[PDB]
Amino acid sequence: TGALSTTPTANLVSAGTYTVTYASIGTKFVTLRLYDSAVAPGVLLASKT
Amino acid sequence: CRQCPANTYLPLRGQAAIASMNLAAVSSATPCRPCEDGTWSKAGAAGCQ
Amino acid sequence: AKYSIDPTTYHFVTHLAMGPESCKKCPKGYFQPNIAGTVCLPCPSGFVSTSGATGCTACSEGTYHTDGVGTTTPGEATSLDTTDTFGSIYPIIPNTCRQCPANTYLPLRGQAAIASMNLAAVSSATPCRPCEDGTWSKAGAAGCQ
Amino acid sequence: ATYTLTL
Repeated sequence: TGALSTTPTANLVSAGTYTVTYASIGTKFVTLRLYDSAVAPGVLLASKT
Repeated sequence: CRQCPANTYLPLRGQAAIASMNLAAVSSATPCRPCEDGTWSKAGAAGCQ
Repeated sequence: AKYSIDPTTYHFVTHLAMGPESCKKCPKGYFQPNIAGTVCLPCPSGFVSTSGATGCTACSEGTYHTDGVGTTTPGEATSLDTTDTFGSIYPIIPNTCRQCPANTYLPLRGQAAIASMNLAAVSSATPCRPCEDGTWSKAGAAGCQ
Repeated sequence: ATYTLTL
């Protein structure tokens, strides 16, 4: 991600391939998770479900 | 030993503040209880009034 | 808003428990034994809950109770279950058991990690023991070999 | 340290 700041940034799926076709019907819990560094595990800053 | 402020109560003895080793993710809390509605407590107390 | 609309109820009435959907279930880390259940009860130190729980389960020997972010599949309350349904009255509290590393051991059950409310002054630690000299422990164990 | 998110 870049800059961020107080203003919200149009991010995530702009022209990406994150679209997933589900199989079972029901309630699914999608989970965004932010990390400081790009190494496993790193530091999880926040996680909105 | 710390007294959590008014409007909670510890009936059981010797429960410590559950900790969190990575704070920026899960914030630590105190193990005293919301003092169920209809009852109040004046700072440290064993049973809500 | 208009004093010409059929009023649902009186004016002092702010909130109502309309239907069974209002009976939301507690997040992980809080148990609700009673039937009234006006406020959910934070599980006490060491004991660990699961979803909407009736009773807190004691954490096993050789384990304490801190966050579980490093570990896989932690039983932490999701942001959905607290912020969206309740708000700020029930924040996310740690809920899982951690194994103390090699060369330390926990004989007793349900001693959680003591916390500190200011970090830069006094650091928090874990309540497992130096494993008396002449003995070792293979990661999480209850008795030093 | 503080991060507001939406999804």
